[PDB]
Amino acid sequence: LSERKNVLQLKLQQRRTREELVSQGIMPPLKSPAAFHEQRRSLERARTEDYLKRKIRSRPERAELVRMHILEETSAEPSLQAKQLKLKRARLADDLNEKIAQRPGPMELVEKNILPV
Amino acid sequence: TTALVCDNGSGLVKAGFAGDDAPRAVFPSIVGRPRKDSYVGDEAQSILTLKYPIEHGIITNWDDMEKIWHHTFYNELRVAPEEHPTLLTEAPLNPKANREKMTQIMFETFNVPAMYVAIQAVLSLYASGRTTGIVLDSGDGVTHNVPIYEGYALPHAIMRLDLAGRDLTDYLMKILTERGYSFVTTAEREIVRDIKEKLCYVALDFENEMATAASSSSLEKSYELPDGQVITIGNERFRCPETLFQPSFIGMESAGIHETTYNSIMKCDIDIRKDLYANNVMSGGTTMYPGIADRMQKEITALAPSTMKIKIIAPPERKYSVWIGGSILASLSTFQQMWITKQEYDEAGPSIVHRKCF
Amino acid sequence: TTALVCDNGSGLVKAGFAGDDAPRAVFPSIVGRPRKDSYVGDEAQSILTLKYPIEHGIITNWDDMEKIWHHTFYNELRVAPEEHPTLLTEAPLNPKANREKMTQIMFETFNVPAMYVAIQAVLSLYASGRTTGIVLDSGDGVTHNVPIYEGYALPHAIMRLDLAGRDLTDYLMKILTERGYSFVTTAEREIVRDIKEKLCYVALDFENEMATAASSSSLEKSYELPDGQVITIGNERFRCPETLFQPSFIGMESAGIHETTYNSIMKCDIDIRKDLYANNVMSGGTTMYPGIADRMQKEITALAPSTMKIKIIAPPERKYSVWIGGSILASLSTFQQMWITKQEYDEAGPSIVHRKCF
Amino acid sequence: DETTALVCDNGSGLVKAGFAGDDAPRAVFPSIVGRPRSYVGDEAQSILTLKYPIEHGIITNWDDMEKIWHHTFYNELRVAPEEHPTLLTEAPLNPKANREKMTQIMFETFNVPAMYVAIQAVLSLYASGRTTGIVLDSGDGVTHNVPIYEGYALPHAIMRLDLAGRDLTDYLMKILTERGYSFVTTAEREIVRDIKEKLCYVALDFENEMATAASSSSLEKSYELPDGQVITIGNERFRCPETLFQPSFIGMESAGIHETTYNSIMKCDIDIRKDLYANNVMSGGTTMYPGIADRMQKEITALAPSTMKIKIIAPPERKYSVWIGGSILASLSTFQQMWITKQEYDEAGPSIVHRKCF
Amino acid sequence: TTALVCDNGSGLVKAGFAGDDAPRAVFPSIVVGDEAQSKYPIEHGIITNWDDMEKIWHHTFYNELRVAPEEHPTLLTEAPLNPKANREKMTQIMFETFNVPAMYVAIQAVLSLYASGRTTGIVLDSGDGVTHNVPIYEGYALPHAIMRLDLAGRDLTDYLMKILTERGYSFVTTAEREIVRDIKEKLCYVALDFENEMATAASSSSLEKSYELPDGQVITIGNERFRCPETLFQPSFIGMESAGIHETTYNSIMKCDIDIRKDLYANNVMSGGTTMYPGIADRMQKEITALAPSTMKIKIIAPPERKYSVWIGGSILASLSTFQQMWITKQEYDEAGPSIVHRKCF
Amino acid sequence: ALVCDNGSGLVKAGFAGDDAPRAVFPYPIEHGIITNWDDMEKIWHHTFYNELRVAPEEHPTLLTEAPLNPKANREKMTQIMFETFNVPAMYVAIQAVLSLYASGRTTGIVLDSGDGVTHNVPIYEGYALPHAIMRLDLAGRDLTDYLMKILTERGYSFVTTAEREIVRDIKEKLCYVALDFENEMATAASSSSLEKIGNERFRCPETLFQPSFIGMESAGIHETTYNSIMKCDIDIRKDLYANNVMSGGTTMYPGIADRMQKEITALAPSTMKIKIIAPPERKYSVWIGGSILASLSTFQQMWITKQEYDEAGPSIVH
Ligand SMILES: Nc1ncnc2c1ncn2[C@@H]1O[C@H](COP(=O)(O)OP(=O)(O)OP(=O)(O)O)[C@@H](O)[C@H]1O
Ligand SMILES: Nc1ncnc2c1ncn2[C@@H]1O[C@H](COP(=O)(O)OP(=O)(O)OP(=O)(O)O)[C@@H](O)[C@H]1O
Ligand SMILES: Nc1ncnc2c1ncn2[C@@H]1O[C@H](COP(=O)(O)OP(=O)(O)OP(=O)(O)O)[C@@H](O)[C@H]1O
Ligand SMILES: Nc1ncnc2c1ncn2[C@@H]1O[C@H](COP(=O)(O)OP(=O)(O)OP(=O)(O)O)[C@@H](O)[C@H]1O
Ligand SMILES: Nc1ncnc2c1ncn2[C@@H]1O[C@H](COP(=O)(O)OP(=O)(O)OP(=O)(O)O)[C@@H](O)[C@H]1O
Ligand SMILES: [Ca+2]
Ligand SMILES: [Ca+2]
Ligand SMILES: [Ca+2]
Ligand SMILES: [Ca+2]
Ligand SMILES: [Ca+2]
Repeated sequence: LSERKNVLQLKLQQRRTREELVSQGIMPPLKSPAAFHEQRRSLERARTEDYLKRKIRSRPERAELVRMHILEETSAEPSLQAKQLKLKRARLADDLNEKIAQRPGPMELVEKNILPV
Repeated sequence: TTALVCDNGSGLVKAGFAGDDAPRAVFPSIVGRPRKDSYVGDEAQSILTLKYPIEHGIITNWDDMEKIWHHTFYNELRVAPEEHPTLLTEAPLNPKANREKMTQIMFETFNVPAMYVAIQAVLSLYASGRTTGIVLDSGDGVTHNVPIYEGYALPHAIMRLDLAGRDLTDYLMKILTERGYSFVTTAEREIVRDIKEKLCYVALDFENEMATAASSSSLEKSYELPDGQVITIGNERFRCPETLFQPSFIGMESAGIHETTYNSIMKCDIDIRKDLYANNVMSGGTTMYPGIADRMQKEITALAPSTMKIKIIAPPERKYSVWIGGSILASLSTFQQMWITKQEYDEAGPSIVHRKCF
Repeated sequence: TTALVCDNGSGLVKAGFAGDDAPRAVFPSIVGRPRKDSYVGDEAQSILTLKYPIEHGIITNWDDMEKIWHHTFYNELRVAPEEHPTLLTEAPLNPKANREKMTQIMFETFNVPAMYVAIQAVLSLYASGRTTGIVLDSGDGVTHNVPIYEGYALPHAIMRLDLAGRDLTDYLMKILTERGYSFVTTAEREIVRDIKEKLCYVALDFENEMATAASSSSLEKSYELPDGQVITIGNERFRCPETLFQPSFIGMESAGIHETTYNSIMKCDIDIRKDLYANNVMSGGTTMYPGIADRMQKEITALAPSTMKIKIIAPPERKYSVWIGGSILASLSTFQQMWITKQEYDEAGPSIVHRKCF
Repeated sequence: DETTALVCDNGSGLVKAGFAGDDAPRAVFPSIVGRPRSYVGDEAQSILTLKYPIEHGIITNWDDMEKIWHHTFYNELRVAPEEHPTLLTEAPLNPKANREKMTQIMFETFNVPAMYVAIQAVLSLYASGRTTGIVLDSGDGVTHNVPIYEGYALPHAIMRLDLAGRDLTDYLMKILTERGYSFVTTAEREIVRDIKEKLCYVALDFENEMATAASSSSLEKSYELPDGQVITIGNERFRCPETLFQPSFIGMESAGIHETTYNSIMKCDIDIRKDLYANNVMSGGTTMYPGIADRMQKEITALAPSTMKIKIIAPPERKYSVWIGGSILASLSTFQQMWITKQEYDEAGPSIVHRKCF
Repeated sequence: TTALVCDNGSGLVKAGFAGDDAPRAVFPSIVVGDEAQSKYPIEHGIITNWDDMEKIWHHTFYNELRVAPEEHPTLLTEAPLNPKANREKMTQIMFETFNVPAMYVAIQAVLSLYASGRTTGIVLDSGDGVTHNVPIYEGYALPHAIMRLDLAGRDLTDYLMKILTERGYSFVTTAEREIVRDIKEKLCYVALDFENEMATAASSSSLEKSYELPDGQVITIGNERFRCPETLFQPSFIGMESAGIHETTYNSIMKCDIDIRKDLYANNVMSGGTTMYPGIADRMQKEITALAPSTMKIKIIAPPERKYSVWIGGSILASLSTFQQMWITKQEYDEAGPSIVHRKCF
Repeated sequence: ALVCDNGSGLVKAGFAGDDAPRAVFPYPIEHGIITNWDDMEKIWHHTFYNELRVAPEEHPTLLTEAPLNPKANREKMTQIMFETFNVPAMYVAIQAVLSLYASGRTTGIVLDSGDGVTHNVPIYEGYALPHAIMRLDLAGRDLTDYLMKILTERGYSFVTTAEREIVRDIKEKLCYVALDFENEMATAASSSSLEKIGNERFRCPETLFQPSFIGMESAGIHETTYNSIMKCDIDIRKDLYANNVMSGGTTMYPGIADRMQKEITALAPSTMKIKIIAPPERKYSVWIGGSILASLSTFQQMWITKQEYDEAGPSIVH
């Protein structure tokens, strides 16, 4: 029995704290009622199922997200998109580069019958 | 600083703490004064004139209710209300004015930091792990069929029946008059009530049980009185609760509980009736009779579409379903946002209690 | 400066000193008076009418429990309560109310200088030398599966069964009736219990054992009754305890002890089940039947995943696993800081138990 | 990000700020300065009395505007202004004195190494991949048609309409009154702003939509308030923004947006009209309504030469077209030469803005 | 005839029945499963080995769940950014090889999101083989904003083996890898302040912890407890040029439309085994808070059962009456072929 | 919409918007240029009807070509698409530019190495700079051939159709690029987690950096990259150094990035910002860049339509 005592004492300081344990889903939440972790869980579950059953019929169309600028417009496929957008911005900035470079002076306009002396 | 859960019934207060598997405290809901100020619960029961500040589920006496609550906090649970969020319960179809008073009292009179009020039958459903079903809640003072879909009670389909526990006790005293046993006084009624709770059950077929009682007897049972005297009881065992299926038994014109359940479901939107049939939950002391489950099962089967899914849920703890529901709910991290705080009350006043919900 | 250990059961009190190998005192957990105050334990055996202050593992009679505790201190152990830190044990899922009342009586009536309460099953697990494992405690009134992870009992997965030892004695009395052996009286029940503990065992394959009883018999055994007469007992030897695996033997509708064990383990986190399977520890007088280990190992391996390591630990002294466990704990250096002190109680009340003992 | 250019879009309602090259502004907050009833943006929203230092797209409170920029640098973007060339936006027809003042403060107060000032509308155009078109810019405080040729806004052709988003919110509040809903408080004005934003839309054919509404229902929508109440909204959904097309709805004498669009095109050189009609770009939050582009299509359709090419460009990012346009411009190799440097500023002074920003 | 649910991870298959509280079965994804315990068909979340994968599923139906596939509609999970290719093939196999009556493919992250009771937010899913930031809006993953990190649970174990090497504890073998993984799971945690926690180890020690090996002897571990998971915030620890998971979350949000950012910051949900460290929640916030616009509401949400968030999400979804019409039916598949999965699963 | 990348050794085909070419299969093309118009039309017909299984009149079709492709090839390929196959629209794009696009960039310098030709292509804002483009005929098939030659030492002989396939396979399965070839040689001869075949693993692709291994006095791929850079305007060079992307099957060797990083480091001024881009899918970077571009809305206006072709002729391609 002197020995049963030592293993124990080394194993009781090997222990994580319950906070940590419910923190790891091993413990149920202390403070919830201990009989009725089942129904408590059931209930939280339903609660969620219900939210889902609703937020689902309310599900928008891909279209609509893109209308809001949530998703990129509009093809191609999940993975391509990421880069494709980089390319969209790239191709355009460049398309703009010379456009501004070769920008008529004010004189060009005035003589082209636009704007006053 | 743990939250308090207080279920005010017509007959019994049930009180305790969030977290807890059952109400720490349970006492009669009565205020007495000499026939020194006022005696509350059992103090009054032991010269005194008695009032029930809750009738058929509803607070009808505010000053006495106030006195009930003070006893609950300070004498039964022994807590300072300022330090405790408090969840109260209410009856189905409680007028909005009550819950506002009830709130104002808690905040200005008890200076609770936060509080909540929930519907009795709803909590009972919750304690069955469901958000949808139809509750038969029957306490001491009232019975309700309360359909609930998604945590919303369906008020247009709620059935109330003034027949409940006390009425059953009183009727048992009258049918005990048949064997010529005399019960009237304070003391005497308590005995009858104990007999009810210990010996009564629900006959699966009442008329068969009657044609049989008029015959054999595994039926008859004995009971010892305090002074040592022993008594014997027969068909009174199942005739007493039969009143719930035949209210004509106490001269009530109303339909029986199976019928009111059906009618309640039928007052619901047709789409959800399947789900109601499949989730008939019972709660409250008056649902505690052995065999009630199976008798209801039978009665409901007799009334519904013949191929309908019918399930009766009668948790063994249904004696305290309401309260337990409270305890679970007040315990949830998700619920903590839903307390009405003192600050909220101050800026918004009592009307704020109606808001939020699940 | 010397701890004491008291393990309070439905049937028996186990009590002694910390660092003891075994409880100095084991006596029946009962209080009696004529059918000169009150008679506790074996005093009541010497005519009288009885109460068991603990039913199914939980304290239900505080008055009489107090007389139990007094007897333990003054008659059995013969100490001055005031001078000994005292470790108490409790049933799993003991109502928060109970731990508190127990704490309170300890400090206020018996003036213990310090105390603590742990959960029976965890003690047994410790006497097994583990902090993680699922225990099966079967005593006289109640049987539990209690998973425990790193010291902590897992409340959601706890299983309770109202079948236990007392039931089994009673059953043996009834089945000895078949061979026409007459057993009913107080004296007779004791005889039967003796036979139970001395002669009964768990058949590794029941149907086969039955069909073997029916044939040969290395199986039949003789037993000399205290009056000099000799009887012979056969399949009753294993039929009696078989009831634990088939509660239907006494018409109880619950599943058997292996089923409950399986279900209890399946109620726990999937990542720790492996660890529960392999550390299944037995305790209590009622797990004392020979070969129950073996039976259990088979049943469980049948039910679990085939790759699953199953191991039953059943230490020989599991009769007192709980007590011994307590003796070990009480004796820990690391534990001395964890007693609840008189000072701490005065300042925080009975509720301190909840923060210190878990 | 050591020397990355910054882009700051100063709208009447919202400041849009970030770093050149990003798709989206780093930060968007309200354009306000507060003192007790100084704090900036969302800081001020959370007790205070506020100013909006930008009215109808034009800076009107210079001291407070500086505090807006300081917050942008140090609280929102968190940078050293001396390390960063900074692009600003301004409204069409910003008077020359404002341009100079704005320049001076950037260089003298914040010691920016470089800066540039661009037109809200032109940047929007740029972001769409155009240097020639007519923009309709409608934010919170003001609405403009801006015809633009090769990046040059045409001052003689510009239309300003003081009706904008703010005004639409206000009017919605007003008409909600008809269902008898009061929305009055600053906080309520927010809610309505939200309602506007979520559920309003522009009818294709207003008269038809009215006559339709009375019949069908796709129309009526319900909306849940902060306080748990549900309101219901109908033709207000589309009568709100109809205002843009019929400013008489709020008593304004101006012709609608379609008409000012048409009229602005007509104040541009005849030969460039085809190009304008075919490049009608919408920008600014208020251009967000579902249906708006189609309605403009059909209204300009009915206004133009029956033979003209009609195109409405309404990008999903149009809320921030202005800022994105800024991001892309500052990021161009060609633009690098176009920055005003501190050296240039020291040698010429504030008026350098006129010859450098055009 | 209950619907079936299967989360295919790089490391583990999680499988069970719709309506169960968690998976009936979990086993390693290797060739099958626990047979190989007494090739990995999934790498970095992607099925790359179709034949072994088919064996994986086969094991699942027949050895693990013990069900006839034709009798049970089946939901699978997929990684974010899964190639259209994968979706189709995975569909074909189910209907053509396993003859399922109906099936669906849902993204792992989204199932986790639903499980938390949201349909919008930004998930951090990190299992054994890959880590992602997945912003999702009403169930729609936002593909341009999805962030991928190859460092995951497996790597962390391996790095723990390497740094325990410094203490001169030798872990090298198959079975030693397993010990170290348990040590990781049991003793590791995330430092709120790494530099400080280092400075602390070197001084005090409530820090050091002890662990008893199978052979009886005890080892003692200190800074390795927090240095292991620190890799997630400092991938240069294992020589990766990547920014840490805090950083990727920031970058991910910033790639989404500015109008939903506040909702994302406020709904940052964690899922998968590698998010299981004590302290991780709190650290993330610290770090996210330091990066973001300072008025921003940041909430990190980490449900305790997040190890299985994904599976659970699946269990639930399939359990919904709303969902029964959303299954791809055998009939429908016959009528449209495997490309039906892109019109039905999104 | 359809994307067809005609390489010398592998035809890559599929649908714009997909991850990867839906079909990859096996010469009508020599060193990236269509040389056999008979077999070219057979391979195209095969692509539509046997491989992708589409009716060509219903699909806009984007094609690829080598850098510096004779403008007449583009015209004949335009002619064949509109007249033989009756496509409603089409486009022709530069292999290397597409690869850079697939990395999301429009400025950089690309090293494209497939089965039959290798190029260095500097690209500034979408435009390949023809004056700085480098061509080397050493590529994938040729590395297979040299592995057949060095496997001669171990005394294994491979010559036939079937046998060259085994060697191509071995090349793709076990070859890698040494960071320090001489240290790698000195080490193989010593230790060996090397042997699986030994030093041939890295000697085979070493040929890219030392063309003398198959008898060329040509500059290695690092040098030609540098030479290409030095043929560009000085003010655009830092951009090219910072964006060196590799594409084509023959750049698929583990460690190739790491080696090139070392070699280019040795060529530039020592303060220069250097980045080598090596995506895991660079085998199809060209096709993927095409899938991308054809999927862009901005590009839909940029197709050559059947109508535009009918009115303007094959030369409309320029
Ligand atoms: N086992 C039992 N069998 C039958 N009746 C019982 C049993 N236990 C308690 N009761 C009765 O139930 C009644 C109390 O139930 P409960 O506490 O639900 O009522 P309450 O909440 O006070 O009243 P109400 O909800 O109607 O306001 C009492 O009349 C009591 O006699
Ligand atoms: N060798 C034995 N074989 C079978 N049963 C035994 C044996 N020894 C004791 N028992 C029985 O064990 C029971 C008492 O065990 P124990 O002391 O663990 O119960 P308890 O702790 O009093 O009850 P509980 O824990 O149920 O509250 C008695 O019924 C006794 O007859
Ligand atoms: N979805 C929407 N539907 C309608 N209106 C919107 C929507 N979103 C934003 N708005 C309106 O956009 C306005 C803000 O847009 P914006 O940022 O362009 O204004 P601003 O630049 O601050 O103002 P201004 O350009 O007028 O000086 C607000 O009135 C807002 O209500
Ligand atoms: N408590 C814990 N602490 C730290 N890591 C853990 C813990 N529990 C499990 N893990 C790790 O989580 C990983 C497995 O998680 P999971 O089942 O989410 O991965 P998966 O879905 O199979 O992989 P992936 O999603 O990367 O394809 C392993 O690396 C395991 O060690
Ligand atoms: N993993 C690998 N390692 C080395 N070489 C490979 C690998 N995979 C493929 N290759 C080689 O790449 C070549 C095919 O690649 P690719 O399809 O890019 O060429 P191509 O486009 O047909 O030719 P080109 O662009 O030269 O006209 C074959 O020689 C093949 O052996
Ligand atoms: Ca009640
Ligand atoms: Ca016991
Ligand atoms: Ca603006
Ligand atoms: Ca996973
Ligand atoms: Ca090629």
